[PDB]
Amino acid sequence: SKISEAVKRARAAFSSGRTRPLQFRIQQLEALQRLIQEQEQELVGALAADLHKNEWNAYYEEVVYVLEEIEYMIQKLPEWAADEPVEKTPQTQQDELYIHSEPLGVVLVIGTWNYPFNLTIQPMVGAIAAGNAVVLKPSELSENMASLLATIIPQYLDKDLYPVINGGVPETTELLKERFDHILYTGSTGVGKIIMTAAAKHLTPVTLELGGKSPCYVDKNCDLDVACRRIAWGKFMNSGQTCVAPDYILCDPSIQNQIVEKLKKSLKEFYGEDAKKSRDYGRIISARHFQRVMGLIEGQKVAYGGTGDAATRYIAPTILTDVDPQSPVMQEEIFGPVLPIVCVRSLEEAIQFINQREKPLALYMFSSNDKVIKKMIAETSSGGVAANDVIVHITLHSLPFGGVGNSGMGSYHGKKSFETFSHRRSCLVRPLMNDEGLKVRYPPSPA
Amino acid sequence: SKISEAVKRARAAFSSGRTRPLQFRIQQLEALQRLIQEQEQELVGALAADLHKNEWNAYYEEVVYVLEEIEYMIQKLPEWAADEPVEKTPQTQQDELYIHSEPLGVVLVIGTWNYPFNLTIQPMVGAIAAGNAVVLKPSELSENMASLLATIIPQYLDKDLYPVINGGVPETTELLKERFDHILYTGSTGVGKIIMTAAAKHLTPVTLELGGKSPCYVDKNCDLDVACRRIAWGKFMNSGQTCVAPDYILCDPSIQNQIVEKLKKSLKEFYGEDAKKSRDYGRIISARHFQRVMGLIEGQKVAYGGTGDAATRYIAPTILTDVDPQSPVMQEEIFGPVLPIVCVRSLEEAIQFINQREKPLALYMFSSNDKVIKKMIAETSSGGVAANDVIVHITLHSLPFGGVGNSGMGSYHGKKSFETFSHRRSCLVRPLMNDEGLKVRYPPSPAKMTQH
Ligand SMILES: *CCC(=O)c1ccccc1
Ligand SMILES: *CCC(=O)c1ccccc1
Ligand SMILES: [K+]
Ligand SMILES: [K+]
Ligand SMILES: [K+]
Ligand SMILES: [K+]
Repeated sequence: SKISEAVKRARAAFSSGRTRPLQFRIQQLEALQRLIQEQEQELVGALAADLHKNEWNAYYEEVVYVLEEIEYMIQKLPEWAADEPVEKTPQTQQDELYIHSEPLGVVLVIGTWNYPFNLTIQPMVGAIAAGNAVVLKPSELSENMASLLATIIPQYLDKDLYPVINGGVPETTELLKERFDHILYTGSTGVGKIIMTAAAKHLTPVTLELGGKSPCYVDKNCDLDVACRRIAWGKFMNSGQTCVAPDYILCDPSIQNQIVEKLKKSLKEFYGEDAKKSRDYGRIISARHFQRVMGLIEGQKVAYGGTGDAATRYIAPTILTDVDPQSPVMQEEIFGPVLPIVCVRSLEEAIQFINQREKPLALYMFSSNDKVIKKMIAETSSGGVAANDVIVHITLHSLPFGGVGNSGMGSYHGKKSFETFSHRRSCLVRPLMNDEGLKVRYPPSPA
Repeated sequence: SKISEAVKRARAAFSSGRTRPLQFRIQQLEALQRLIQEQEQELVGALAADLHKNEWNAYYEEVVYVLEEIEYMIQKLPEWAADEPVEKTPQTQQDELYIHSEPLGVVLVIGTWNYPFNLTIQPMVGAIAAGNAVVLKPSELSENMASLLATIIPQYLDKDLYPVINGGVPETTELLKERFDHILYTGSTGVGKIIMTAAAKHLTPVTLELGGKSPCYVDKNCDLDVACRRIAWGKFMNSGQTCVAPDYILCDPSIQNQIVEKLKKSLKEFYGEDAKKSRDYGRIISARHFQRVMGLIEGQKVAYGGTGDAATRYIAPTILTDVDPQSPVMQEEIFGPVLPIVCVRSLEEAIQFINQREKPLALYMFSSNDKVIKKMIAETSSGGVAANDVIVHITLHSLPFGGVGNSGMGSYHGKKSFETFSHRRSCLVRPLMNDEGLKVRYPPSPAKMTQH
């Protein structure tokens, strides 16, 4: 099949030794830098057509992070790839002890549709840096970006080492029968199970970046003008379609109306009276997701928004009040511009609420009390945490990005990408010289 | 069921918060140190009955490494558990950025039979240190150690947090239906697939310490006296039943006879003329495995040994020469005191030989040439590597132990155990004050574009 042949060529190219010299890997990363620069308009056009992004947010909410990653990895690659001496003991003073990093082989990156450039190429950057061949499967739901990458990736990168696999669910299923040395998947919790099950057939390690409802706790006595502007920004970017969007708010009932008012104020600053006319507001990816998100508004109290246009997949920025935690909008990851407010009567109740649910990819808290922040972190578990902001923690080179429990396993970004896509091999090198300190180990044992 | 209740109690005890303070973790670890001290004779007795171990090798080839791990983790725990500040950026200079470590919850450790104390308890030590409840499933093949641990673990450790699950494969299958937050499994490549598949149903991360044939390349130009003594020691300890035993030798045909000779020389110093009479030589674990290992001698050219005793499951230390790489003894992990010598014409043929097979848990090479060592490491892949010795690389606090490919995924020992059994959670904590610098990110975006 075309899939088998593509994987076979990538494997043969890897086994030839082509990717081992750092110079080769840097040449490929520099080719990706050129692709991003030369194809800027085409990348913007694809993201506009798929998700209703514009020239500015295509770059500053997505493409720029890929560039930052490439530049950082080129800079640090020689240091990261070096053999790493480790601590000795008195019995190992004459020995060499070190960690050797080496590629895994052929890595599969399965992209997702909501940041279809970042969530295909930023993982690929790390896997190239670690000296692997990298097969890419873009998501079919972001059709324009999938077609674009199929054209431009082989225009810039080694055609055998870094193939793009076209198609949808059937093609992904076929692809998952091939033997890889690592799979990174971004997407849903339920499909993550399917990936890990396919991986098990070949004992392939996985990085799974999955889902959940990222809670956003807002403390009673904090600056709500600042908090709500930050929350609105991260909730409503990409029309709510972000893995670490603050999915819902937990707050004391006494501040619910203040939160509604300040969210509305910020939404109007950001997108105007009619968000459908804002160049900065996105659209839902597909008809199925549009219907799904609209359905989550049914039965709810709408404090703002609550309308949509099916033809162009616009959903007005929507705020829901006094939400029942058992209702549909509180029983699945929203992935859309619908923000429910659930009342809780204390920090302790908020912590209980979070802990009774599955572990989220992100947990957020807004408070000017550092003790509240530390308590909530200490007593909960989530992939990552931001206090007094949203989103930003997954963009930093020094903070590995990943989930826990149903939000996933493993992590990447920066140095962690290099480690994730390498095997770190423990090495002991001894002199081949008779040693008297060793003789105690050999039989016969002493009485 | 008994299984469902044990897991339910462990989960509830974890949820009570009792494992979170370091004081409690250290107490439990100190309870294991007491167990090892107070139960010294009972442990030797179990290993003697299971594997024909004695008081010396029970300790220095197994139990001591658990003790060293406990002592090391107790001393380092506060540092390891501390929030870990990370590098800032100009944009985050006024924020706090750090990695927060926290337990995963309930960890399952599935033991194996060949080092049935170390390969049950050493993983447990790490999982305890990271603040988890830990359910243990010992291997039934080491029956005496399995029954001893079910008795003594609850005598020393918290009863609800650290239960022992009895039984064989049916019970392990039932146990694997329960929901854990991590599973560590030591055993076979085949069964690792089954474990990872069961784990997927709850998105449970796995550490799989699996198998393969660890090759041992011997350079023409090296000191064969020193080399072969080291090889013999690693190969024949525990009657060959070690995950990182040097499984087979690759050598130039011009040195095969010298290798046979020096191996024989060391075997006689170790165990005498008749290894059946040595208190230091083990026995095969089970009838099933005795029959399997003996089958691997069939149709082979025997240079030394080659006989066994079904009644005592003794297999004489056996060396095979000019072995066909396609023959049974070269097509499965031996896990027995049968050492095939496979001929190669060069280092380059050895590298290709190794690369055409599945990635082994350990790779060994004997050579006084630095360039030979560097090149073999550069051009192959294995869990870990030792040059000029065997076994010892998995006994050091600073060298994580684990496989790659069919030999496994993940690793543990020392700090790596703490990391493996924790979730490492990235945290950004910003001040909640107006920051002019953030306003760039808010819509509306600028209506004109500028250079990037
Ligand atoms: C899941 C990660 C994600 O959606 C993302 C990527 C890049 C920038 C922001 C968010
Ligand atoms: C697989 C690990 C193993 O058999 C071992 C443990 C401790 C010492 C030697 C070998
Ligand atoms: K309501
Ligand atoms: K001795
Ligand atoms: K630390
Ligand atoms: K602005």
